[PDB]
This record gives sequence, C-alpha cells and structure tokens, in this order.
Amino acid sequence: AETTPWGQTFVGATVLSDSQAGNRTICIIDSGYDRSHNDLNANNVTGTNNSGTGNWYQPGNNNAHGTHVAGTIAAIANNEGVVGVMPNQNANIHIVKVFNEAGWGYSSSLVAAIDTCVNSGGANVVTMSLGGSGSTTTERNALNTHYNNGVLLIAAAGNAGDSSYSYPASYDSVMSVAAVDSNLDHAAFSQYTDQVEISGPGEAILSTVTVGEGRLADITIGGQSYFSNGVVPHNRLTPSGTSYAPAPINASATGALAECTVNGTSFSCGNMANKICLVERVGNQGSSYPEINSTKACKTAGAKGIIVYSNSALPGLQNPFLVDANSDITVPSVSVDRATGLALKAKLGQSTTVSNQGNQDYEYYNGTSMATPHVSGVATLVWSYHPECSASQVRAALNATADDLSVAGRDNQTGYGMINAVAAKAYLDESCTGP
Ligand SMILES: [Ca+2]
Ligand SMILES: [Ca+2]
Ligand SMILES: [Ca+2]
Repeated sequence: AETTPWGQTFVGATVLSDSQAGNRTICIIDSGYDRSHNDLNANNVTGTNNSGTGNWYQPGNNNAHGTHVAGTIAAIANNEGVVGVMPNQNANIHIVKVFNEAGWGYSSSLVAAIDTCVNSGGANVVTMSLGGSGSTTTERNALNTHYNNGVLLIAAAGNAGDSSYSYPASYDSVMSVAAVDSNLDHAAFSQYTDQVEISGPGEAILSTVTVGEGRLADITIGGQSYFSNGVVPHNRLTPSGTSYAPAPINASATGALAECTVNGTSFSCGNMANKICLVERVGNQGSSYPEINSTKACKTAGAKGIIVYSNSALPGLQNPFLVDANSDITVPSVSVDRATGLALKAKLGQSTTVSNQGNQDYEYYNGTSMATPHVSGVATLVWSYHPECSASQVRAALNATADDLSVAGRDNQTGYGMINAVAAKAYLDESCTGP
C-alpha cells in the first residue's frame, strides 16, 4: 500500500505529470541520500562526494534529514511507502552531502557546495533545507551570480520562532520558504521576516528516512486503517539529566473506543480501563508544550491506548512534543487532525487498536526544512513544462500564483501564500511572464 501525504495533494503535484522532468536537474544540499531505500534507490540520482562527508549515497547513522527532504521531492511511485512531488523516476537529482551525523562536515563552504551542484551536477534548481544566522557580501554576491545565471535557489526560513533572518534564505537571490500545517495555519516555529516569500507543507510531514530509523503509527477499527488520514506517533520526551530526551512508546493496544469529554478546562474521562481513549487536545504548542495535559487525562483514567485529536484553534494535523516530566505516558498514544477525531467519535464503543511502531523506513517531521522541498519540488516540476523560461521567471510565476494565506496580501508569516503547482503551470502556459 502506498500513501500520498497531505502536502503532496495540497500543493497540487498529484494532478500534474513529471513526464518531462528529465529536462530539469534539482540538487539537494543536505545530509545525504539513502540510496538503499526502496522509495529512493531507482531514481535518476547522482552525487558528488566530498572528503569530509564520505559517500553522498550513505547518510550514516542518525543523519536522515536529507533523505526525508529527498523523499518529499521524489519518493518513488510503486505501491509502497509514499510518493514525492516527482515520483515517476524522470527528474534528475544531484546530491551534495554537507552534513554528517555530528554536523556540518563539508571540506568547503556553502558557496562551494552550490558551485558543485551547478558545475558537477548541472543543477537548474538548488534546494537548501538549512540555514545560519550570519551573512556576508561574498556569499550574497556569489548566490546572486548563480541566480542571474539562471539557477533557481530555494531555502528554509528557519524554525527559531522569531523574526531573525536565516541565510541563505534571507538573501534576495533565494526564495525564503515558510511552513504551514494541513489547515494552512502558520507553523508557530516558522520564522517570520520580510524575506519570507512563499509557504509549503511543514507540520507533520511524512516521508522517507534512513532505513530502520523511522517510526509510524496506526489506528484500526473494523479491520480498516486510518493510516492514510494521518496518524502521528507521539514524539514523547522524558527527563534526561539537565534536559529532555526521546522516550518513544512503541507498542500496540486494543480496546473499546471511549472519549474523554472536554468541558472548559476540565476532563470527564470516567473509567478508561481496558479502553482506547479519544480526547480533544487542550491548548496548543507554542510558548509551551501542553500535549501532556489531554494525554495524561486519558492515562490517569486508566486508558490502554490514547488518541489525541486537534482542537478548533489548530484543526490541522499536529506533531507536537509530548513533554512527559513524570514519565506517566507508558502506553501508546498518537495524534490525529480534527476531522479524523470527529470521525472517530462516530465509532465510539467499537474495538480499536492503536499502535506506534519503531524501526520503520518512514517518519513524520516538522520544519521549514520540510516545506522547502515541497516548494523546490514543485518549482522543478512546473519548470519542466517550460524549460525555456528563466529561474527568475519561474520564481515570479510561483509567487504570482500562490494562494494568499493569513492576512490579505504578502505577509511575513506566509509570504505570498501556499505554493500552487497547477496555477503556476497555467501561468507559464500563457508565457514566461504569464498572461
Ligand atoms: Ca513509494
Ligand atoms: Ca530571500
Ligand atoms: Ca497573506
């Protein structure tokens, strides 16, 4: 079975065809590409090794970021796993690995990595789900040169949750990408600046990760699965000395579905013993991490399994941190969007199985770094229909056809809005400058 993550559908990539993507080349500057992965092995992917990061096709351990990014761009269509923006093995992908498990390990600069993308990879699009706080004239000039030479540069705005500029995203020659969730709401962590240019799916993004390093969840009732609806295993964290460390609960639980009603700020769970506890999320991640509140409400009641669904404030699919100070949540708990939670209440009383599974080959990630590949992936796809147009023209098309979000007009949170592949393509169909 193959799933189409919400982001793929929202950007409109599923209705277009990448049959011509072979005339485009997108270079991913990141932590490598797990070429051994079933959903990535057979892509038209190449790479340029660097003395400091080993093989581009071997991310190593706990260095799956680049693989997740690559999966969003080109996870292969094959009835298993997921699908990326261009899943039919047409697009040319070049990999430049600048990150090792320990961190940046490239023998040279970011400018050098981009040079390699262009000179060695023949890249038309360079996607960078990375960022730093510093900026320089040499770098600004080098990237402006590549841009004017016809290379489209795209980067992540950052997840610091403030107005700071992250580079290269904040240079004028680069598209700064913001993150929004499945309800098109601005991601609380997404940095907001006057450089933010466009938005892409960046909360609860399912994609490929280094084989065996992922994690998934599922909800089954009447022999049917809610997996395709989006079920996120709780990113549980428990105390570990001077901080918190991941303490995932990977197990399965089965029992009659029962909901803990939320009245004001109080819970009416009753006796959840031997049952799967459905509960609406109280509060939302931002200045704090309240996931534990609704979650513990269920647990305290004796629930064997817990299903937390989004509230009306943030109805989209959330993948929040489950900060468990007392390490109380020792049962499998998951997160689903509001629509899914409301559909589940119709099944109350029925036998339900909730499960969190470790050692998987896919996983849900959050980040402007996840929104970025949606944008660069769509940019490459749309560009393949009109390779004659310049990078600046393609960039203009994406901006001119993005779906305005939040307050009317361009804003620092979402830029011009949610990228729209179909509209962008239609734009260039008229001419390289649109209608
Ligand atoms: Ca697949
Ligand atoms: Ca910029
Ligand atoms: Ca707006």
